[PDB]
Amino acid sequence: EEFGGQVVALVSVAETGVPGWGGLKAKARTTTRQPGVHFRPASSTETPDGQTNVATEVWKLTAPPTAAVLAAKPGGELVYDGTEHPESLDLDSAAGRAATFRVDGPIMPKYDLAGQVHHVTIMCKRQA
Amino acid sequence: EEFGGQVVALVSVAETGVPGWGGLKAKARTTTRQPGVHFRPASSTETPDGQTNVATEVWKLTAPPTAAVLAAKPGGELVYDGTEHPESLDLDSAAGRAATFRVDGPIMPKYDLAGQVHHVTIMCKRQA
Amino acid sequence: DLHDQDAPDEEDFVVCWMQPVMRTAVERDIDAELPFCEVTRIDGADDPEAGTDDPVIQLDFYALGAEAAKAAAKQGHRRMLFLFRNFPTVTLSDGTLADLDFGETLIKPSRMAFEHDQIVRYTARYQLGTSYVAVP
Amino acid sequence: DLHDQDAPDEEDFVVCWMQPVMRTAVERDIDAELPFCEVTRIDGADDPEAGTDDPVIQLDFYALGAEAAKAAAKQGHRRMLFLFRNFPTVTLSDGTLADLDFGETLIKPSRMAFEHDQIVRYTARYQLGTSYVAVP
Amino acid sequence: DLHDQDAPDEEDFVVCWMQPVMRTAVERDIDAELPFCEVTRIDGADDPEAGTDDPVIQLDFYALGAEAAKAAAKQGHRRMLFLFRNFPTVTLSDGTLADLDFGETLIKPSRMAFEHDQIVRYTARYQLGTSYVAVP
Amino acid sequence: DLHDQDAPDEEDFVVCWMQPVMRTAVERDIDAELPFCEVTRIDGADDPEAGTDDPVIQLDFYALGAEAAKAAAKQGHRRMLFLFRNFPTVTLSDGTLADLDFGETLIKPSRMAFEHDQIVRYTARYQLGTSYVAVP
Amino acid sequence: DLHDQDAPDEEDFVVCWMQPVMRTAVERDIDAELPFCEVTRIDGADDPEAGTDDPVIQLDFYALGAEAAKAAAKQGHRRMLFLFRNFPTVTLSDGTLADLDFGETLIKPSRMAFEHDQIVRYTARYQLGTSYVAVP
Amino acid sequence: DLHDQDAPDEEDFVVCWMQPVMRTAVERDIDAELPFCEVTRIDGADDPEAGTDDPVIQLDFYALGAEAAKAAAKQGHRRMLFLFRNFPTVTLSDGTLADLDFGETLIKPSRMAFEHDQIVRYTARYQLGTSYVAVP
Amino acid sequence: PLVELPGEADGFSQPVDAEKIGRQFLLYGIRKKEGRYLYEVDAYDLAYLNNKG
Amino acid sequence: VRWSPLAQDGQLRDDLFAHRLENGVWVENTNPNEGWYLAGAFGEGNGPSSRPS
Amino acid sequence: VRWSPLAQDGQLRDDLFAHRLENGVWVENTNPNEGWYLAGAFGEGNGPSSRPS
Repeated sequence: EEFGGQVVALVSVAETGVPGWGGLKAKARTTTRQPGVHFRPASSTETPDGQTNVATEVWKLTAPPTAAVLAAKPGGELVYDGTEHPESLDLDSAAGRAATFRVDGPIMPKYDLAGQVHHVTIMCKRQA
Repeated sequence: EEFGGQVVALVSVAETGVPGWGGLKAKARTTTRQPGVHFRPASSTETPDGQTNVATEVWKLTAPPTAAVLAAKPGGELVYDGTEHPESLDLDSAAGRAATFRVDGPIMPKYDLAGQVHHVTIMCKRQA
Repeated sequence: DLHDQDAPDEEDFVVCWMQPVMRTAVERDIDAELPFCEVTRIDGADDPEAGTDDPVIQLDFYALGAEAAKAAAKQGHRRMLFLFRNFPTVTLSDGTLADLDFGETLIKPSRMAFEHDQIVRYTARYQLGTSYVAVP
Repeated sequence: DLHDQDAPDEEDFVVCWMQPVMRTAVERDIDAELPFCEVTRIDGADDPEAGTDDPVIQLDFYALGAEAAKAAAKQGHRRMLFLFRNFPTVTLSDGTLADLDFGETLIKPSRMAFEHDQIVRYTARYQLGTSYVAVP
Repeated sequence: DLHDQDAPDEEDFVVCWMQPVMRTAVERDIDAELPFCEVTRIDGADDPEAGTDDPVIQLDFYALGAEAAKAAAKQGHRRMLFLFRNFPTVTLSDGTLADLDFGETLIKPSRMAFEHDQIVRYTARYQLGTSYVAVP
Repeated sequence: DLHDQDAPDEEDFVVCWMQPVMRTAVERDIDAELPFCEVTRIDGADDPEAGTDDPVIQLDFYALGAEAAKAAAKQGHRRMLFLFRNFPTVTLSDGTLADLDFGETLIKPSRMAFEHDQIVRYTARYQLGTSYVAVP
Repeated sequence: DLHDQDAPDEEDFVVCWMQPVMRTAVERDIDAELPFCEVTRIDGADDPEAGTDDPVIQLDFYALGAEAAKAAAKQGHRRMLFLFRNFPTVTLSDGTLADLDFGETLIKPSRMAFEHDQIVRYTARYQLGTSYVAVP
Repeated sequence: DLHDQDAPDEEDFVVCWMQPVMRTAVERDIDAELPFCEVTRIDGADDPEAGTDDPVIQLDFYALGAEAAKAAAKQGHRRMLFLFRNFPTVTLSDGTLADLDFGETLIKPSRMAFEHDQIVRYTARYQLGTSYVAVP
Repeated sequence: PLVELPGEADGFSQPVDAEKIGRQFLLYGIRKKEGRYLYEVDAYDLAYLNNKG
Repeated sequence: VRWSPLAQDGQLRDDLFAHRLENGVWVENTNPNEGWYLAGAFGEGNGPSSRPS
Repeated sequence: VRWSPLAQDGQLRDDLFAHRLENGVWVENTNPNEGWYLAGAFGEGNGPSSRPS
C-alpha cells in the first residue's frame, strides 16, 4: 500500500578490499529507491555553545513492508532531500553529506493478527 | 485459545557434564514448539559509534497458558524467524544465532477473577 | 610466529585447585548451589627476560545467610593457606602440571554488598608468583 | 615549514604486526568476526633533542564466550612477547620499515565489563620504546 | 585438605565481648531496641609463616536522639579501652578461648549520616592484633 | 566493666565555651535566630597508654546575608583564639571542669554552599589537644 | 571576652584594591555590567603565637565575549602584580589601613565553563601573606 | 595604576603560529571546515621578580574520519616540534614580536571521545617557557 | 675445555687457597634502525676478579 | 686486520660460542669454534657498566 | 662420594634432624639420626644472605 507522499533512498553498507591504514577497509555502498513513505522529525536537542556547538535531530520513517526495507541493518544510511529521485545523488558531494541520515537502532516491524508484517518503523539521526 | 498468528520455539537450558576449562560445563538444550502467539517489538536503542557500536532490541510475547510456557525460566532462549516450523533449526548455524532471542526477566502470568491463569507475557532481547 | 614459553593459566590453576573442596567457576549461572567461589584477575606483569610473573587473584564467596558465607570464606582461606605452605602440584584441565613460586594474602575475607538480599558475598584477595614453562 | 623527523605511527605499527595472526583494526564496525584486537594510545612523550619516544599502547580482545576470549588474549600476549624478544622488522601500510628499541608489559590480560552479554572483552596494556626516523 | 591453624573469628570475638554491656550483632533486623552496636571488617592481612594477623574492625552505634547515641558511643569506647588495656579472655560462641596481642584506636567516635531521622548513628574504627591457634 | 578514665566530651566543651558569645548547639532546628554556630567532630585518635587525644572540630556559622555571616565568623574565630591563648577553665553541662593542652587553626573561615538562598554559611576547622581525667 | 588582635579582612582588602580599576564585589547580582571581578577565599591558616596568616584568594572575571574576558583578565593580573611589587597602602570600608607581607601567583588566568553562553568566565588564583594588627 | 610588564598572550601566540599550516581558533563555531585546531590554557605560574612564566597549552584536532584526524595531529605535532627547535619569531595580531625560552611535549596526540560520530578528536598537551616584555 | 653441561656436574666447591685467573670479556650492544644493524662491541684482553656482591 | 668479532659480510660470527641450546636441551657444539660462554639474563636496572676512577 | 645431604634415590634424607614436631608436641626423635637443629620462621625481607668483602 501507500503510507505517505515522500520518497527516500535507502543506502546499504558493505565494506570490501584489502585493509588500509590502521586496519580500516574501504566502504562500498548500494542505493535502493523506496517511494510512498512518511518521514517526520521526532525530537531535536543541542549542546551548550561553550567552546564547541553540536546539534542533533531525530526522525521517524514509516514504510511498506517491501523486500528492500526489511533487509536494512543498523549502521546504514538513507538519503532524503524532498525530491522525486534522491537516489541519483553524489554521496561525496557536499549536498549528499548534508542530505544523508544515519540509521539509529534496529529495524522495528509491526505484525497483525494474521502473523504478517504490516509496516516498518525506523529511527534516523543527523548532526551538524 | 489463540492470541495471534505467529509460532515460536521455546528453548530450555540445562547444563550437564564434567566441568571443563575454567569450571564451565557444557550446555544441553531442548526445544518445544508453541504456536498461536503474538510477538512484537517493544523498544530499541543504540550505543554511540565512537569505537564500538552496539544495538539492542526488546520484544514482547503473549502466549496461552500452556504447560511448556509456564515452565520457562530466566536465562532461556526462544527462536523466531517468521516460519511455521522454526524448531527444526540449527542453533549452531549462523541463521540460528541470528534468530535466537534471550529471555529477559521472570515469567509474568496474568490471573482472572476465578484464580486461573489467562495469558503469559514474556520479555525478550537481542543484540548485534 | 608466537613465542615458545608462557606461564600457566592462573584462573584455571585456581579453579582446579579449589574445586575438590567447593564448587568454583569463573562465572556463576543464574541458578546454582550456594557454596560457590568465583575467580578473577585484576592486575599482573610479565617479564620475558627474567621469567617472572606476578598475578593478582580475587576470590568471591556466595552462600545463603551470613553464617554459611563466613564458614565458606574460612574454608577457602584455609585451603589457600595450605596451597601457599605445602606447594602441591595441580593438574589443569589440559592435563599439564603447574606449580607456584610463592604466595601472599593481601585482603583477608570481608563483607561486600550484593543485589540479592539472602545471599551474602565475601571477598578475599591474593597474590601469586609464577614462572615460565615451555609451551607444548 | 614542518620538522623533518618523526617517530613511526604506533597504531599502524601494532596493527600491521598483529594482523597476520588475527583480525585487528583501530575501530570495530557494528558487525565483524569474533577474533578481534583493538589498538589505542593513552599516553606518551616526545623529546626532539634526544630522539626519545615512550608511547603506551592498549590492546582489547573481543570473542564469543570466556574460553575463546581467553585463548585469543593468550595468543595476542604470546605474539607481543615474540615481538619484544626477537626485534623483527615490520612493514607499515605506507611501505616504510620501522623497528623498536625495547618493550615492557604493564598489565597482563584481565577481564573487563562490556555491554554485549555474549562477547567477552579482555584488556592488556603495553609500553614501547621508539626513535626518530627521517621523514620521506 | 585444609590447613591446621587459623586465627579466631574477629567478628564473633567482638560480639561476644561487647554483648555483656549492650546489644550487638553483625546485622540489625528491621526492628530492635535502640542500644545497638554493629561489627564489620574492612581490611586485614594474614601471614602463615610468622603467625601474624592485623584485622581492622568497625563499630556502628545506633540510638534514639543525639544524647543517647553519644552516651552509647562513650560506653562502647570505654569498654574497648578496657579490653585493650587488661587483655581479658573471651569465650566465643563455639566455646573456644581467644586472646589479643595488642590494640589501637584509629578513629574516635564521630557522627555519620543515616536514613532514619530519629536514630543517630555514631561510627568508630579500631585495629587489632591476633595470632594463630590450632584448629580443633 | 568499663575503663576508669576518658577525655572530656569535645562537643559539649566547645558548646559550653561558645555559648556565652553566641547561640550554639550540635544541631539546628528548622527555625531559630540567625546567629548560630554548629559543632561537629570529623576525626581523632585516643591512646590509653600515653593519655593522648587529638580531636578535630568543625564550626559552621549561619547568618542572614554575607555581612552578618562574615561578622559572626570573625567573632567566633576571635573567641577561639582567646581560648587557645589564655587556656581558661570551662564548666560542662555535667558540672565537671575541663581544660585543653593546646590548639591550632587548620582552615580559617571560608564560604560554602547552602540550600537556603538568604542564609550564608561559613565554615572553619580547628584541632585540639586533650588528656584523660578520672571518670567520676 | 574576645581576643584583641586579628588580621585585616582579606575579601574587603581585595575588593577595595581592585575597585578603582574595575567593578568588583563578593557576589554578583542577576544583572550588572560585564566588567566584573568576584573574590573568594578557599583556604588559610592562622597562628596567634607567631602572628602569621596565609590566605588563598580566587578572582573570577566575567565579560561578554572571549576577547573582552581575556582583556579584563590581563588587566586584573597586571593590577595584582602592581600590588605585589610596590606594596601600597589600601584603605578598607571601615577606614582602617592595611598592608601585605608578600604575594605569589598560583594559577595564571585560564578559561572555565559557565552556564551563560555569551559571558566568558576566566579564573585566577593568588596567595597572600598577612600579619596581625590591633583590634580598634 | 597597572604594572608595566607582562608576558605575551599565549593563546594568541599559538594561534598566530599554527594558522599558516591549518585553520585554528580559540573557539569553533557550529559549522566550519574539518581541519581545525583548538587552543586552551590549563595551568601556569607567573613570578614578577625573576621574570619567569610557565604556561601549559592544549591543542585539540578535529577532522572527519580517523585517518584525516591522525594526519592532522601528526602535522600539528611536527609544526610544534619545528617551533620548539628553531625558535622562530612570531608576529601577533597586535603586531608585537614575541619569542619563546624553551618547550617540552607532555602528552603526544591520543584519541578522546566526542559527541559527533563522524568527527574524530585528537588531543595533545604542551608546556612552554616565556619571559616578560615591556608593555607598549 | 673443562666446563660441564648443565645438570651434569654435582655441587661445586671453593678452594681454601686460590690464584689469580686471567679472563677475556666482550660486551655487546646491538641496536637496529630502519632494518639495519649497528654493533658496538668492547674488547678486554685480560681481566681479574675484583669484588663480589 | 688480524681478528674481529664481525664477519667479512658484515654480520656477526656464529662459530663464536661453545654451548648451544636447541629444543630445550643443552648440547655441546660439534662444529669448530673458538670457545666462548654466554651469560644469561640481567636484572632490570642493572647491566654491563663501567665506573672509571 | 663420602657424604651428601641428598639420598641415593634423589630425595632428601629424613634422619637428618634430631627433634620433630608431631600433633603440636615437641618430642625427641627415637630413630637413629646424625643430629641437626632447624631454625624456624624468617621475617619478611630478611633471609639467609652472604656479604663477601
